[PDB]
Amino acid sequence: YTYGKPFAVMYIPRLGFTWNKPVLEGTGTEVLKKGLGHYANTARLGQKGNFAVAGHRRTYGDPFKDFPKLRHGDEVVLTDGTTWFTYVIDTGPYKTVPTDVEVIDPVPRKSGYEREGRYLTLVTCSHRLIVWAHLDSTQPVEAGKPEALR
Repeated sequence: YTYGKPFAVMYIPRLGFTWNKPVLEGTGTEVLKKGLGHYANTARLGQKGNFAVAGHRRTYGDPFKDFPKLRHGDEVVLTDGTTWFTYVIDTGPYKTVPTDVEVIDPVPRKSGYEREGRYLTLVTCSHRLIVWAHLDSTQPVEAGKPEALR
């Protein structure tokens, strides 16, 4: 993925039917003004590992303003232009310290996962809030939107 450029769009039905945010490569301060940022050392969308994404709560469009509303079972849906990826939240929102970098590792100790999978993590940018999800389904964009976004 090209640094600082959008590569996907995220949808989270819990945060509103019209909530829709670009996901850009990187988590530098300039990237996060434009949208959500993918931690560039973490897995690509859909891949084994942990696809981790940061976003602001109170500045720059406030994409994660209502993060505390997220629940177990809520869907996080992304498109890369070819495939729709539906992730389902298993754990969180969890409050933690900014020093806790472990939360974006491939199998995070605090996620509850005890094995390799295809995970996603959302992070808010002086505590952080975290949710962890796993990949539930995929379908082609050529076939239409997934259930969750109708």
